[PDB]
Parts: sequence; structure tokens; C-alpha cells
Amino acid sequence: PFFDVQKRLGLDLDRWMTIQSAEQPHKIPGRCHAFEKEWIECAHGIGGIRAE
Amino acid sequence: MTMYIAFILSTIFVIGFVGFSSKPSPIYGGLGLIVSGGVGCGIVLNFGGSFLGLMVFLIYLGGMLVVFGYTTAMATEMYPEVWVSNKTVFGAFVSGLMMEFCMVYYALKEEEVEIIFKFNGLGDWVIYDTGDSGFFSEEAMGIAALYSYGTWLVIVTGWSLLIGVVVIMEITRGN
Amino acid sequence: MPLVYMNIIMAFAIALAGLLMYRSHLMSSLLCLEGMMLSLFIMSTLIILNTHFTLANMMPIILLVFAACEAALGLSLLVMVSNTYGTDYVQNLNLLQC
Amino acid sequence: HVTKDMFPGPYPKTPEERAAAAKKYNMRVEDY
Amino acid sequence: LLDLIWLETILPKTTSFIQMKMSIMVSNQKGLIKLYFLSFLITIMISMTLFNYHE
Amino acid sequence: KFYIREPPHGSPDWLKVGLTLGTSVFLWIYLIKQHKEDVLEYKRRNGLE
Amino acid sequence: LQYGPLAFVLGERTTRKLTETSKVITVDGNICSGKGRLAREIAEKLGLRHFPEAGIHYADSTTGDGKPLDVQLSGNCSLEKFYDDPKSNDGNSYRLQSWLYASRLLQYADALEHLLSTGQGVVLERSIYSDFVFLEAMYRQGFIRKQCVEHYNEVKKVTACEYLPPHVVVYVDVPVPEIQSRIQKKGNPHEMKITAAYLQDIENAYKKTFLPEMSEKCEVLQYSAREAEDAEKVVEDIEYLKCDKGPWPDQDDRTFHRLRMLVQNKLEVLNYTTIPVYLPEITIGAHQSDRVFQKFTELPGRKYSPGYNEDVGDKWIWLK
Amino acid sequence: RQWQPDVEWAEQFGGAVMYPTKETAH
Amino acid sequence: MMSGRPGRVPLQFLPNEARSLPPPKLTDPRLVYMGFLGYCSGLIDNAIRRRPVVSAGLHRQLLYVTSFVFFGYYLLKRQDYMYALRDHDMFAYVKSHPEDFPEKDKKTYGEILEEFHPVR
Amino acid sequence: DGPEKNYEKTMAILQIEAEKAELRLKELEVRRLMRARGDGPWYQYPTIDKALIDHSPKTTPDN
Amino acid sequence: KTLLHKYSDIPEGTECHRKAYASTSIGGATGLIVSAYSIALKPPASFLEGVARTGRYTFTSAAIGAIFGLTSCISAQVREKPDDPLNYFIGGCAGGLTLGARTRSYGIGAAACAYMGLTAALVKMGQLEGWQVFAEPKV
Amino acid sequence: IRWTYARSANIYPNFRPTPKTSLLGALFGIGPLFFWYYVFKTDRDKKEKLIQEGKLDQTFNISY
Amino acid sequence: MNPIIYTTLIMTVMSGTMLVMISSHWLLIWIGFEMNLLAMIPVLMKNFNPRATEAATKYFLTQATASMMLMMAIIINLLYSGQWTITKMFNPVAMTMMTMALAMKLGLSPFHFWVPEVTQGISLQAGLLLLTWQKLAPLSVLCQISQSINPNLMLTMAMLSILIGGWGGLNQTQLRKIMAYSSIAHMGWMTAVLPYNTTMTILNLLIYITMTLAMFMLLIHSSATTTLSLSHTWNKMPVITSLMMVTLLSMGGLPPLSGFMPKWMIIQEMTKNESIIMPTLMAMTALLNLYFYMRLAYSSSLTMFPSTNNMKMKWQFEHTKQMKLLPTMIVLSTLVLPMTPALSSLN
Ligand SMILES: CCCCCCCCCCCCCCCCCC(=O)OC[C@H](COP(=O)(O)OCCN)OC(=O)CCCCCCCCCCCCCCCCC
Ligand SMILES: CCCCCCCCCCCCCCCCCC(=O)OC[C@H](COP(=O)(O)OCCN)OC(=O)CCCCCCCCCCCCCCCCC
Ligand SMILES: Nc1nc2c(ncn2[C@@H]2O[C@H](COP(=O)(O)OP(=O)(O)OP(=O)(O)O)[C@@H](O)[C@H]2O)c(=O)[nH]1
Repeated sequence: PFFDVQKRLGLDLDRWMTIQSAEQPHKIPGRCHAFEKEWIECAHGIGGIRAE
Repeated sequence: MTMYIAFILSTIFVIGFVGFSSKPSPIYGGLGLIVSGGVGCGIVLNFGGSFLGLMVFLIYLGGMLVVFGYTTAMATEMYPEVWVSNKTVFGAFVSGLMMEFCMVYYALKEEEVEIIFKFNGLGDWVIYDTGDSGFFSEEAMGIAALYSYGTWLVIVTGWSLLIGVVVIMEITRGN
Repeated sequence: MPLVYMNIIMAFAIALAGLLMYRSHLMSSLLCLEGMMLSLFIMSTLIILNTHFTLANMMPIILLVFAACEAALGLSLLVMVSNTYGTDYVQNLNLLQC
Repeated sequence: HVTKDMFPGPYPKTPEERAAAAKKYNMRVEDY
Repeated sequence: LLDLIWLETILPKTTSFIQMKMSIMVSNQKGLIKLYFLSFLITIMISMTLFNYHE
Repeated sequence: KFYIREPPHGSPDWLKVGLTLGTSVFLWIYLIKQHKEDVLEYKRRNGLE
Repeated sequence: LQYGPLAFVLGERTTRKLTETSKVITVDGNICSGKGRLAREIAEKLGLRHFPEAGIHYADSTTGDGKPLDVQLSGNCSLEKFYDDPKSNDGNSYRLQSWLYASRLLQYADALEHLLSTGQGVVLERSIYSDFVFLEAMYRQGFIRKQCVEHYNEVKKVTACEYLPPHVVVYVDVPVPEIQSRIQKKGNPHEMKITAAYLQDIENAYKKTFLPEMSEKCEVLQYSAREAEDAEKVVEDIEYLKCDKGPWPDQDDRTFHRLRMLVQNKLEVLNYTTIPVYLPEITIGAHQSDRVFQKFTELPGRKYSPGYNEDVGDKWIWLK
Repeated sequence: RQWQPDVEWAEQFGGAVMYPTKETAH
Repeated sequence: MMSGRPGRVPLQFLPNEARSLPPPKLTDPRLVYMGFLGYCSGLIDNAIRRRPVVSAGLHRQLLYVTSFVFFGYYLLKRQDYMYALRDHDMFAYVKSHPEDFPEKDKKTYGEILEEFHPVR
Repeated sequence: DGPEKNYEKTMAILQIEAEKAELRLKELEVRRLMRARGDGPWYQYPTIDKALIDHSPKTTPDN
Repeated sequence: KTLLHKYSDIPEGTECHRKAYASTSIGGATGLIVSAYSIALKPPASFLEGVARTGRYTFTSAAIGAIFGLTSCISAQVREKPDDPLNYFIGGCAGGLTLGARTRSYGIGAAACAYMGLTAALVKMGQLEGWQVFAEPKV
Repeated sequence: IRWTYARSANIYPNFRPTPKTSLLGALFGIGPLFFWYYVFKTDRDKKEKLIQEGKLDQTFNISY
Repeated sequence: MNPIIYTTLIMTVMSGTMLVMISSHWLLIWIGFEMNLLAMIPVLMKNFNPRATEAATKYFLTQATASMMLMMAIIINLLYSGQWTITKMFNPVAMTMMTMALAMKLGLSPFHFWVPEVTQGISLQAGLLLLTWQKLAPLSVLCQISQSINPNLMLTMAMLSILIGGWGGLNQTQLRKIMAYSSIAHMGWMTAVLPYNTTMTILNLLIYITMTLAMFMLLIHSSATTTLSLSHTWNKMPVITSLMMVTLLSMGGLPPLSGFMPKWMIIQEMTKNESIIMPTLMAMTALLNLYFYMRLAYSSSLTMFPSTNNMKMKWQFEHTKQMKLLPTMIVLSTLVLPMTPALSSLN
């Protein structure tokens, strides 16, 4: 965000739902849990330009 | 037929939208819109969205559009502007029945319709996913998370609704 | 991409045109506006139900309850216009001009 | 003092303002 | 001929005339949303497709 | 005297003004000590003293 | 403090203070008709705040010591001068009327401000709604040019629309031959030469215009001279109304809070009076206006904001 | 004294638009 | 651009490691100009309220100088931080990328053929 | 004062300006370079943290 | 920008008919856009004169587009100088003169002659040198 | 004051662009400017020609 | 409207904008935009005049349409990527889709047609809120998603913003319409640099914030809405007209005044990005703003327009307003050029 208050004080407001491989009710998966988990861990700590 | 049943419901959805978008009488536009509102629920129902499908019936068919009829009963332009009243509305209605008839035929023949996006005209049933949901309805568990994880949305949605009632009376109070 | 998704997307686009292509009844304009969101509400359900984005089943209601809020504003402005002017015409709703 | 209308203006096309312009230069129309 | 007529007309007055001639027609609007929203529909239509902004 | 009524600022608002000196001397005494503590900590961190 | 938004939030309302002695009664009538005498008697017998007729220096009365400032410094017009040459080329007539309209408009605000801040009714002479009877009179004989009417009206809607009408209006009905009777006993040579036509032209505009159209929004009781002197009769008549028509028996604390906002701001109440439409009688050129403003500024007390002028004795300037 | 604006200058800046036309005349 | 550098904790006006820089000296010319701004507000503050400008409410404009100076001072440390930060990771990059920064050859002006244009 | 003051002082002026001049030219090059490649400290456009990944076993083995 | 690409593909002062066709297409499309806007913001009270309004605007813009198409190309053909900016300048002024003919006023035609001719030189200046108006983010 | 006004300000408001005014403006405008350009250009186009091939003498010309 | 109700309505509007700037989820971004809209209309309705009703109706229709159109950009990005995070999105049509959706909220392109008219209808205080605070929320999204924007599409929208925004300003009598046309012109300056470097897009924002607070609250203090009404203010309070002409010159961008700082830095950035024709044309159109800026300055304080005898009462009384933060506003809005290198703090 423009002002990442969530990161500063560490209260999760929306990011619990921003992607489908996060915690889900009753631990049931999305359609592409396997793929997006792979993409997410591929593009972590890399940067938007390089991860493209 | 039942091969492309969701092809059908999507089609009345388009013609229902062309109805009120053609700017007919606000009640008639409401009639065309609720027809689209009715058929759209079936599209969601066919995907298993029973709870979401039933809501639009409740709060959009029996909800918003009911109070819309009040303003139509309040507006009451001196003559009905039903489809026969004007000729542009016929032209708007007639036109809106062509291109969607054109591209379905375009999509039914070779399926390579490239309007804005690339789009496949294959049967509606394909994109469905195979897998049991056990005993928990996926739609129900998703919505019930409103009070488990959707805490933040609940506050903001509630607060805006509270502000929703403060504004409405204030603008309508007429000083 | 499945043929149905065209039908909602084109439904929005023609609903979008009706919202912008005016006539003489902004009451009819509001109908295209709420029809506009109905396609948005409808389409959003398809992807979310299709992709099993379980926690994302949230927003079809959230989008509904907020799009419905604009009806409260829009219809309230309707009667406000229909009180200083009596009617819901749009050509007469040009007192600003300069 | 000269306010505005003794200040020179545009060409006098027709004789009416030709007469006015002649008076503006304190001279008759036969010599203006 | 030059200092008080032409040199003041070529650069300064022509730009001043052009600005005024195109200040009025921009500001001369009708106040009716039907035309304004029609202009928006053109803008959405042309921007999305015609100038290849999407591709 | 001239105006028949005591105008709102016609009297010294003692509670408000005394606050203004109070915050300013606070604002200053914070600054000098903040400048002081920043100095030797920078000196200590960067070697020096 | 004042009625600032903090005050209203913390509990300062308006409906608590006001009571049945909260009215905007106006005693009014023709020239020299003794309306001011009757207005005082109503004020004394009702415990009701009185407001004398707003003159040229009424604004001067409110500000500073209340001493009437110079006509050049305040008014650029004299009623006695208007008496001498009603159709003077300098525009003394319209300048008199427009300044008078502003003075009573300020007076109307002062009445409302005191009423809303105390709950005590206000009685004033010749409310701004009745001020048109003079301009109509000054228009019939051509004492002012026709255009003065539209400007005076243009100020009237942009100002008098917000100020709501009185509760009950007291009218001292006095016929012109009677008006032609007392003004000799007054003695001031300027008011002898008032035309019987002017006393006539105020009367019918008073009769056929002021009373009837304004009657639908407040009680109107007509008294001739005998019922004007009978203070006992008129005062119980004033007490014997329900006062239903008019906006006053409809508003709540919300409007009164907003109403006291506009009235308390003394610049706002007459802000639209200085309307930028230009006419010869009221417009003053830059050089004359600037020089007078310097003359106004160099006066004591007015050099700075109130409570900030060292010349009059504002101590602690360095601390205020 | 130096020239100062008058009703001629003021009315030049007064109205709906200082650059008027037949369309803006009304 | 430093919008997503590794370690930027959000909503942190002055990160802790910025303390390793020489703090702005109490009479830094930039700082006194910040104090000027506080004073310049004070004079006009009495002007709008129609007070004896310079000698009017010594308390009022005195607070203005204090407020502007402190808010200036912390701004200057933060300003000095980014410029130090901008130069720091700059230098760390060029050593990490020697191939993209060749050392240009050392030729004196004697061997350089710079053509000459007469003025005539 | 002596010309030595102006001579040495102007030499320092040239030294300061030269280092400033070459740094700006380097700054524009680096800014261009690391914007494109992206393997630099700044210009790191935001991504999604791998922490927000549910590794607990799901109700379906194919995950 | 395929429609614009047509003009760039044809070498300067070569296949003048193609350049004229490419140029007039640019003018026709540009005239259509402004005409559609003018219909929108300014209501064409009757439909038929609405087609008259867009007809005038398109016919004009095509004329400037067409005339600039020949004059630029034939001048490069005649003088065997494709890189010369003057090729567009005369064409630019030629286009401006056509505008004066459509509006029937020498003053507007003269003004359009100078401005359009100057811009016509400048755009050719950019094409030769490599000027970019909408430069991509570089730093 | 009429004479000063007519000779200072009351020119452009009464000016109308006509072929007589237009041609005279061009003739007295760009005309002399381009004429001098050609004269100075060819003179300089002869001067540098002479010195370039060493056909001119500036033996004692130093303070140019 | 009850002050407590008014305070809450402003409180939600501020929070709604605050919500947009602090949300990492696209849905919440929309939530902030709509609930900010949901409370913007009643503030415009505070005066409740038929002109205001026309203004509020115009404002709601365009803002609701833009916000509703914004949803598809989220939905289409969702459809092609399944990502609710507000980052570099993954669809040129969706990227195009939102860019005009947000532009209509800001009013840069022909979309800008609502900006002048709504300001004319509604009160001076409401116009101050609409033209200053209600521009942070749409800008916040653009700053975050700047890396995904098509350079050609955004630069154009910025161009017509300064182009038309400055051009029509020459033909405005009412000061409210002048301010809005100035706002549209200033909108282009920040938006033009937005794809290149977002740091001085913000720098332009706070600076452009400063004059508009300075000008509008000066205008409120003047209690004048027309050029002629503003002209008469020299007689009452000549000093205020003096500061306004400083800000008028400053907002025009003449050095060393503050308003030159944004434009100077903007030209510097795109010059670094090899775009050198683009900055030049905007600078040329910058004088267009300066013209009616001068015209107002000529009418306000540089000359001395005629006054009315009824102004004499205004001399006797005094202003009751407190014009909070006005003293520091103009000083921070006219002489801050020497403190330019402080922009690195924004970075
Ligand atoms: C090298 C490749 C290209 C080769 C070909 C050359 C370029 C294309 C052709 C020339 C285009 C520019 C010339 C102008 C074309 C549009 C003319 C037009 O719209 O005329 C109508 C009108 C003017 O007349 P008006 O003021 O309305 O008065 C009569 C009223 N009854 O208009 C108006 O009233 C409104 C004002 C004019 C319209 C707005 C500006 C239009 C031009 C913008 C730039 C276009 C650039 C095109 C080329 C580059 C991009 C591809
Ligand atoms: C960058 C370029 C310049 C930009 C800014 C330009 C601004 C002016 C441009 C022209 C403006 C239009 C023409 C003139 C308009 C005048 C407006 C006005 O109100 O004028 C009359 C008014 C009368 O003065 P008054 O308000 O009574 O206050 C007197 C002082 N008490 O006069 C006033 O109200 C003016 C009051 C001025 C008070 C000045 C106080 C100075 C104090 C200096 C203190 C110095 C301390 C030094 C300490 C040294 C050791 C540290
Ligand atoms: N134009 C104008 N003249 C007014 C107004 N009020 C009073 N006058 C003039 O004031 C002069 C004397 O005041 P009057 O009230 O008429 O007579 P009076 O002798 O004071 O006695 P009363 O009527 O009892 O107050 C007359 O010339 C009136 O026309 C007003 O509102 N407008």
C-alpha cells in the first residue's frame, strides 16, 4: 500500500484473502493452490522487474 | 438443449440487459432488468452458487428494484415511454439484438473470437472442476468466514452502512 | 476463455453504454448503473466459484452491499431533483451552465 | 478635459459619423 | 507598418487571437450531462481500441 | 474606553499564552538535548568518541 | 464562549432559553406617526427589548463608542440634504435609502442576535420588509432613477430572504391630513417641506402592498391614532395571538444554531449589501474611496482590531 | 493622479464571460 | 524509486541506522532558513488579524519559530538520510558491477585530436 | 589578500564541482541501469511474501 | 498504430500514390474523431445537418492530409532530397492553404500555412534525428 | 492629444490586413533582411575562400 | 447540518481516503473510494440550493460511474491473474481500463467536464475539500500501480489536462470556475511525471495542496465568489489582496516563488528520461494559467477597482473567523524554493 500500516503494527487486515494459497476455511484448497504457491515462492524477495 | 444450457441463460442475460440499457420506460426497464436479474441467478446456480444465487433474488430482485418502482411511481412522466412510444428505443433494442447474435455465430463456427480478449466458444460445461466438496458446501464456508476472517470488512461495511443512513436522511431533509 | 464470460462482459459494456448514452430520464440512467453492477456481481461469482477462491466468496456480497448503497444516494438525489424541478428529466438539469 | 469621444476612432463610412468626425476635429464636413 | 502593425500582429496578436478563439469554445459548454457522458463514451471507445493503447 | 464592549481579545488570555511559552521552552529544551544525544551517539557509533 | 460548533456540541441549544416572550414584533407606520412612542410603551409593558429606528449613524452606534461618525466617514448622505433637493444629481436620495436599508438590516440582525442569545422578544421600528415603502415613495415622484428599484430589490432578495419575517406587526394607521398636521409642530425646517404626495405615496404602498402580502406570514393588527395611544389595549392584543403562520413556529435547534452563525458574524449579515452592481448614486471611485479609507483608518481605535489599538490604551499588545 | 479603473474597466471584467459571443450573449 | 529497498520499515520517519550520520549542526544555514519561515508566518499572522504586526503578540510568533525549527530539524536529518542512503547503495552497486563501469583510458590532451574551428 | 588565496580557493571550487559533476553523470547511468536489470537495492517493486502460504495438508491430496 | 505505420513504411518521395493514400487516411480518421466529438459536445439539432457537420470536418481534414501527401512526396521526388525538412515545410504550408480555402479566409489560411508548415518540418526533424515525444521510462 | 492618439494607439484597431498592407510589410520586412543576408553571405563566402587557399594577406593583422 | 454530524461526515471522508492509501487489497481500495463518495455528497448538500443539487447530482454520477468502471479493472485483473494485491497488474486491457476509471475521478481528460461545474454549484468550503482532499485517493492508486502504466496513454491524459485546463481558464469570471480550471491544469503536471518518477508526483501534490488551501481559505476570508466581488475587497482589507497576489504569482510558477519548485523538478525528470519535447510544451501552456492569474491579480490588488458606499459598514466591524493554519499556509506556499532538496524525504 501507499502507507503500509499493516506491516508496521502487524495486524492482518486484508492480506489473509489477497491470494488463494493462504489459510483457507476448513483447510480446503483453491483450484490452483499448487501452481500459485510455486509462483509465489519463486517471486519472493526478488522484485517486480526481475520476477516478471 | 442441456448440452449448452448455460449458453442459453447467458443469452437471455444479454437480451435482458439490452432491454433496460435501451432506455425504455423505467418500469419496463425494471421489467427487463429483473428478467436479467432472474436469469442471472440461474447462471450462478449452475455453478453451485446457490447461496449467492438466492441472494440476488432476495436483495436485488426483491430488494433494490422494489424501491426503484417507487421512484417510477413518483416520477410518472406525463405519458408512458414504453417501446412503442419512441422509435430510437426500438432502434436501440433492435440494434442490441444484432452484434451478440453476430458474435455467437462467429463463436459457434470457428470459436476464435478476438473481440478485445481472445475467447473460446466451447461448451459452457468444460471449465468446471472435478472434485468432491465433502460435507462442507464451499459456498457456505466461504461466506461464513465473514465473522471469522472478514472482521475488517465487517467493520468497514457496517460503518459505511451506518454512515449510509446518516447521509440519506440529511440529503432528503431538505434543510 | 469460455463463451459465457463474453456474455457478462458484453452485458456490462452494453449496460455501460446505456449509462453513458443518455435520454431524458436519469431514473432510466440509474437502472443501467445498477444493472452495471449486477453484471459485475454476477461475473465475479463465476470466477470465484470456478477457481474455488473460498475466502473470495466474500466480495460478491461486499460488492453488492456497497453498490446497493449508491442506490440510496442516487435515488435520494432523484427525488431531490424531482422536488426543485418536480420531474426526473436530464435536459432541464443544466442550471449550472456557466 | 477630453473624456473619450473627441479621441479619434475608425473610418467614417457614411456621412452621419463623417459629420460627427468633422466636429471631432472642429472643422466642417465640406473640408473634412 | 512594422512596429505598430505587423510585428505586433505576427507573434503577439496571432497567439493572443488563437488563445482567445480557442478559449471560448472550450469554455462554451452546455451543462447537460447527456453530451458530457456521450463525450466520455467516445473517449472510452477511442482510447481502448483506436489508438492501440491496449496493444 | 472606546469600544463599549470588551472585545474577545481585549484582555490577555493568560491561560492560553502561558501555554505558548510552556510548549516553546519544551520545544527548545527537547531540541538541544536531542541535538546533544544525536551528536555523541553518532561519534560513538562512527568510531570517534 | 460564543455559539461556535464546540458550544452546540457541548450542549448549548437555543430552544431552552426562548419562551412566550420571544417575538420579533415591529411597531411601524407612516412618517412621524408616533410609532416610536408606541414601540417604547410595548417594550416597557412587556419586558421586551426595544430597538430605536435605524438612522444613518445606527451602524456608528454599534461600533466603537457609538458616537455618530462623520457623514463623509459614514453615509455620504444626509436626510436633511435629501429634503432640500430630493432629485439632486449627486444621488443623495438613493444613497440615503440604501444606507438606511443596510442600517435596519444590521438592526434586524442585532435584534435576532439578542433574542436568540437571551430568549427575550425584540421590538423595532420599520423592519427591513417595510423599508420598500420609502423607496417606492422616492420612486413615484422620481426622487431616484428607475434603476435604483432593481438594485434595492437585488440586495433585498440576496439578503432579506434568509432573515425570516416577524411574529406580529403593529401598524399605526395615520391619514395624510393628520401627517400634514404634526410635522409643523415638529419644527425642523427640513421636514416641513415634505410633499403631501410623498406622505400619500408611502401610505398606499404601505396599505395595498406592505400589509396584505406580508400578512400571510405573521399577524397584522391595524391601529389608528387612538388605538395607538392605548398602550393597554394594544399590549393585551399582542399577547392574545397563537402566532401560527410564519416560519418561526416550525424550526428546531438545528436552524437556530445556523441562524446564530450568520447573525453573529457581523461581516456576513451585510456581506451582500456591498453588491458589485455599479450605479452612479452608490458607486464611489477608487481615489475618493481610498482617501476616505485612510481617513477612517487614521481614526483612533480603528487602526487595528478591537482590543489591539495602543493609542486608546490597549495594554499588553505584545502579549495579546 | 495615476489612472485607476472605472466602470468601463469593471464592466469589461463583469458578466458571464469577458470573451463573449452570440452563443454566450443570453 | 527508495520505495521498496530491503529493510525499509513503513511509516518510519527516521530509521534507527540513520543515527550513524553527522547530525545537522544547530545553526545549519538550512535550519535557520527554516526558522525564517516560522518568523515570516508570525508577522503576517498579525496582519490578517489586524494587529500591530511586528510588536503584536510576542508569544504567538515566538512559538512559530520554535515549531518551524524543530519540524525543520527532524526534516533535515531525514533529508540527510536519503542522500546518504542514495549514495551508499550507489557505491555498493558499482563495486558489485565492475563490468558495467569500465575505467576510461588515460590519454592526455596531447594525443587527443580535437579539431579547431576558427572564428574568422 | 594575496593571489594565493584566490588560486588555492578556486582549485578547491573546481575539485568540488568536478566530483559533483561526475557523480550526477554516474547517477543517471546507474538509475537507468538498475531500473532495467532490477538487481539493485532501490526500484525493487513490491511482490508477495512467501510467508502467506498455507503449507498445512488440505482436504484434497492433489495440492 | 498500423494506420500511421502505412505512412512510415513508404519511403519518402517514392510511390506517391501510396503516400497520398496513407496521408489522406490519417486526415480522414482525424477528421472523423473531431467531428464525432463536435456532434457530442455541440448538439446537431437536426440529424441531417449533423451528417453535414461531420462531412465538412472530414472533407477538410482529408484535404489537408491529401495535399500534404503529394506536396511532401513529389518535392522529395523532384528534388531528389528525401532527408530535407523543407519537403514537409512546403507540404505543411500547402496543407495550411487548403484549410484557408475550406474556411474561405486568407488570414486563417496564412496562419495555418506558417504553423502547420513549421510543425511539418519539426515532425520530419524528429523522424530524422530520432526525437521521441512519448518516451518510455528510462531512469 | 488627438494627433498623439492617432499616431500611437489608433493604428492597429483601425488596421486591416490588405494586399497593400501585406505586400508593403513583406517588402519592407523580410526583403531587406534577406537582401543583407545574401550580401553578407557571399562576402563571407569569398573571404574564407581566399584565406583557406592562402590568397589573402594578414601579415600584420593580429588584434582581430 | 448538525456540527457533530458534519464532523463525522468529514471524518469518514478522511478515513475513506486514508483507507485507500493503506490497503493492499483491491477490494478495500474500492471500499475506500465508494464510502468516501458516500459521504462526499451530503457535504455538497450542506447549503442545499438548486445549484448545489445540480452540482451534487453531476458529481455523484461521474464518480459513481468511474468507481463502478473501476471494478471491472479489478475483476478483469482477477480473471487473468487471480491476484487481489494492488501491484503491477497483468492485463493491458485492465491496465487501460482503470487508467480512465481513475482519471475520471481526478478529471484530467474530457472526463474533467464535471470538475468545473460541481465547484460552481457548491459552497466555497466544500470546493476546498473537493479540490484538495478528494484528489489524494485517486492519486494513491496511481502511485502504487505506476510501474504497469502504458506511457503513451497516461502522458496523453496529462497533456489534455494541462492543455484544456489552462486554455478555458482565460474565459472564466467566477473565481470558483477559475480555481477548478487551475486544478485541472495542475492535475496534468503531476500526472505527466507519474510514470517516470513518483517521488515528485507527491512533491507536486503537497505543494499544489498548499496554494489551493491558501487560495480558497483566502477567498473564504474575502467572502467573495466573483471577480468583481473580489475586486471590492481592496477597500475593506487591502492586505489580504496583497497576499493573494503573492500566491497568485506563486501558483503561476514564477521564480523564486514556491510554485516554480514543482514545475522545475518535473521538467528535470522527464529531461532525464530523454523526453524533452513533452516538458517544453507543458511549460509553454503554463503561461496560459498565468494569464487569468494576472487578470485576477490585476483586478484584486495591482490596480484599484471602484468600490461601493455600502462598504463603509464593513470598515466598522471585524472578521469573526479564525482561518486556522492560514498564517503558515501562505508562507509555506510562497517561499520554500531554497528548501527544495528536502524532496528526498518523500523518497
Ligand atoms: C506524416 C503522417 C501524417 C500525414 C498527414 C498529415 C496529418 C493529418 C492531416 C492533418 C491533420 C491536422 C489538420 C487539421 C485537421 C482537422 C481540421 C478540422 O477539424 O477542421 C474543422 C474545424 C475547423 O473549422 P471551425 O473552426 O469549426 O470553423 C467552421 C465552423 N463551421 O476544427 C475545429 O473547429 C477544431 C480545431 C481543429 C481540430 C483539432 C486539432 C486536430 C489536429 C490535431 C493533430 C493531428 C495530427 C495528425 C498527425 C499525427 C498523428 C497521427
Ligand atoms: C518576492 C517578491 C515580492 C513578493 C511579495 C510582494 C507583496 C506586495 C506586492 C504589491 C501588492 C499590491 C500593492 C500594495 C498593497 C498594499 C496592501 C495593504 O493593505 O496596504 C496598506 C496597509 C496599511 O498598513 P497596516 O495594515 O495598517 O499595517 C501597518 C503596520 N502595522 O499595508 C499593510 O498592511 C502592509 C503591512 C506591512 C508590515 C511590515 C512589517 C515589517 C516588519 C519587519 C521586521 C524586521 C525585523 C528585523 C530584525 C533584525 C535583527 C534580527
Ligand atoms: N428611506 C428611508 N427613510 C426613512 C426610513 N425610516 C425613516 N426614514 C425617514 O426618516 C424621517 C423621519 O423619521 P420618521 O420615522 O418618518 O418620523 P419621526 O418624526 O422620526 O417619527 P416616527 O415616525 O414616530 O419615528 C422621514 O424623512 C422618513 O422618510 C427608512 O427605512 N428609509
